[PDB]
Amino acid sequence: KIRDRLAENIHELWGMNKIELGWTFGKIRDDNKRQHPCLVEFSKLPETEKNYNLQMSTETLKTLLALGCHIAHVNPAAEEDLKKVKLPKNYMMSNGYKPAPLDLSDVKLLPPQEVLVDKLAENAHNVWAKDRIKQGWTYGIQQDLKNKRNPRLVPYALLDERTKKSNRDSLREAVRTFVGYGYNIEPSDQELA
Repeated sequence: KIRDRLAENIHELWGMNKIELGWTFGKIRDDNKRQHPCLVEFSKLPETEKNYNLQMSTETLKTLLALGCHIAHVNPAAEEDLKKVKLPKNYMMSNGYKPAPLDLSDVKLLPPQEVLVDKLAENAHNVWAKDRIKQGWTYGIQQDLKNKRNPRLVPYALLDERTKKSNRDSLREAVRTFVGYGYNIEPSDQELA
């Protein structure tokens, strides 16, 4: 069920951000007027976008579970206290689609949960790097399409600040979304190998 929630919420994070970038809504995709046909509600989303969001949430949940974290819905009452951010009129599109992000400004994460966010960012970086290497990409300062050179193909301790920061903030928002629905994100107790 939370897999059916975060996949919506990330799409919500996909919505208003495209409003901040200046994209408009239209039936035909066009980058000149910045019209994207996927700026609709999750029920009206196509099967490809819905499956992509579900697979992203599934991979995030599997990455969290592979660390031994115990996910349980111990306190559902916080879901009763969970609300959504009421965006102003400039976030309204031509079809009336207003994205509804969760009100997670009062949701705080533990420093162990921040360590979990950092580990999730490291795992996402490793997955992306392995996918690029499997496509024939190598390390290179100058990026060109013919030679397949990627400057970000580096150990995570030496990456760019903003490149790590954006993914860290996205996964922190995902963990806040997980906490706000009443799911406990405590890790495994067995860590003394």
